[PDB]
Amino acid sequence: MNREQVEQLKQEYEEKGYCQIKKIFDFSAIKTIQKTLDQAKQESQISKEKVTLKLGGIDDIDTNDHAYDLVKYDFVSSFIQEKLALLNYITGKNLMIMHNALFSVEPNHKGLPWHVGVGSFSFTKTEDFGASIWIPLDKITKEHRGGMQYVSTKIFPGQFYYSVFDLHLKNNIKWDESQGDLNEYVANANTIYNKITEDVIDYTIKDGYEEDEYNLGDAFFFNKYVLHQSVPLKPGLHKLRRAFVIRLVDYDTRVDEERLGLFSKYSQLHSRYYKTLPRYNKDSVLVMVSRAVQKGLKSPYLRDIPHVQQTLAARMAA
Amino acid sequence: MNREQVEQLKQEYEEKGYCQIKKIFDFSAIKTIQKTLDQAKQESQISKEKVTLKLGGIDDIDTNDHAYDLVKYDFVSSFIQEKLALLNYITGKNLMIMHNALFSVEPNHKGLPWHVGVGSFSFTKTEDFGASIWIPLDKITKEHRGGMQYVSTKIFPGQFYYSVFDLHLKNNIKWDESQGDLNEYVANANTIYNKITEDVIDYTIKDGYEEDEYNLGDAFFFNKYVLHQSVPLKPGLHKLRRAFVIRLVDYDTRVDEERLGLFSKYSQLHSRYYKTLPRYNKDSVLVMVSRAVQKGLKSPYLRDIPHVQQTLAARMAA
Ligand SMILES: O=C(O)CCC(=O)C(=O)O
Ligand SMILES: O=C(O)CCC(=O)C(=O)O
Ligand SMILES: [Cl-]
Ligand SMILES: [Cl-]
Ligand SMILES: [Fe+3]
Ligand SMILES: [Fe+3]
Repeated sequence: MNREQVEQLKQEYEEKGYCQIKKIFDFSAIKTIQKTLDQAKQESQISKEKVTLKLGGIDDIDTNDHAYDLVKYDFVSSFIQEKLALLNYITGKNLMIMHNALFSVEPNHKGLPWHVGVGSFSFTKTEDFGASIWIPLDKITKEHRGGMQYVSTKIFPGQFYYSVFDLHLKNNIKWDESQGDLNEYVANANTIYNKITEDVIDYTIKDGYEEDEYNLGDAFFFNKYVLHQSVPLKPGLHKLRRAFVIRLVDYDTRVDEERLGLFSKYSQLHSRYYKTLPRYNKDSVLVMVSRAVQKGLKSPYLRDIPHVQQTLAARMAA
Repeated sequence: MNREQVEQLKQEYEEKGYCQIKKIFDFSAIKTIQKTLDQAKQESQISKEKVTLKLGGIDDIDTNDHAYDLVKYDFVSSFIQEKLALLNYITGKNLMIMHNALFSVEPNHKGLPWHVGVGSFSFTKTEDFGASIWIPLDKITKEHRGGMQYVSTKIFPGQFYYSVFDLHLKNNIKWDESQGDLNEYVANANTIYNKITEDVIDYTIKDGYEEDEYNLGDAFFFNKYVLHQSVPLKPGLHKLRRAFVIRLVDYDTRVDEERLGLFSKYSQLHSRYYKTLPRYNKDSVLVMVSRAVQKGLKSPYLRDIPHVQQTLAARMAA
């Protein structure tokens, strides 16, 4: 790239925990992502419960598509691997491609509320590294928005939010028939997590968030402590706005068996009460890790999971 | 000591972040502490503002004595140094004696509310080590209580509370004449810190806290992530109940210039508005560190502060 720009990127990420990277993908790569995800999406039937659970059972998710791991690591490296070098440099970390998600919003919807990636990076240790590349597949303009807002970690160091979220999950799991409807129990529980409403976030952050326009080819890179949300899409430009998101960890990132257990139990409890049948795309990263854990782990590191170890070269820089 | 007991102590601290240590001081040491603190206390005139600020300006402190560093490090090592070995072993850390406090409560007062030592260990980095020895100078019984309650870090990992508190301090410091009375501004600000009320703590913790009886000679040892509070003293046993508290850090504990600055600014702002004159006992640890910082620091470590480095032997195990 420019070199001068690359240094500004590194600089900005070091200050904020994020950076918008303009023109990182070529239009041809975008079109390939669009078509491929469009095909993958037509094939499977997906529900709102796994994104709801991921953000703690709060049920304020207003998104159209919430699909995890529709495509595999190989399709992803095929356009991401050549970029890992720039990201490794920006973060001073060695990145491995892991899991992905597709989100979309229709006009006049809130999409996802303010969050940090405690749901996305649930099966990994809080203090270990995690970051995301958010690739919008429909243009984000000043006039129609529909993109994201995001807050410098200088303003909102999101690492503390993980404990708060774990305390809340722990409460979820203490639910009882006596309690009444599970979802209402979770949403009204007097947990610290529930106290942190949008007004509170607003008062905390003020105007310190940033919202940027994106042309196809641009992406947003951010670590898992960055507080962020979807912005509503105004009608008249896109019927729907999609974004494809790649989750990356560090070579040394470790599994967190304890949170993984909390999520499973909560998921289990929710499916049992609501009589639902959670579907996971074959080769979903979460499923793969749960099995390795259920068998018992030899190593703490994600890299030493058998499927990962075998496919490691494709997951990392050349 | 017993050896079998010492292993239970180590075990318990590893689980909970705390342990009650029975009969660690002899009655003679206690009487010496009583007399010495009684003398030191008669001499100086102390206000409620520095404990109020330390817990974020909330003004729910209901204690009689809130005095910091009434005595010096040498008087403290004279009864503490011989115990550092047991504490170093329990925590697997090398402890340095640093600063101290005297708290007392009259019958039917709430003393201090639930807190973690973000006020006590304000000038040190969050992730660096801090712990306290709480030495009650008046007997704590099942019938009159007046002691403390405390929560396992397994139940409430208090490290997250430090960020929450720092976000709140940052808000304190954005106060304006336009805002109105500073204390009311701080107490009503819609900060995450203010959302975490007693009801919320109660809902989070449940009955998971522990309250123990203490005879003179017993003490409570706890790290700075442990959530704890004063319990009311029922009348008819003591006119007043005192406790002397020693704060310890690790040999490798570092100064946090940023929080130190926040506290100073907030303190400054509060004194300016209320026309108050903060007094600090000569050789207060906070004052000593502020000067070293204001001069500019050569090293990040507390040990490398000049006064500390000179007096290091007395601060550490033999
Ligand atoms: O695409 C969106 O609106 C939200 C995406 C998101 O939260 C993420 O990629 O982590
Ligand atoms: O003595 C009391 O009631 C409270 C003491 C306290 O909070 C401490 O020693 O950290
Ligand atoms: Cl996320
Ligand atoms: Cl404390
Ligand atoms: Fe997200
Ligand atoms: Fe305390």
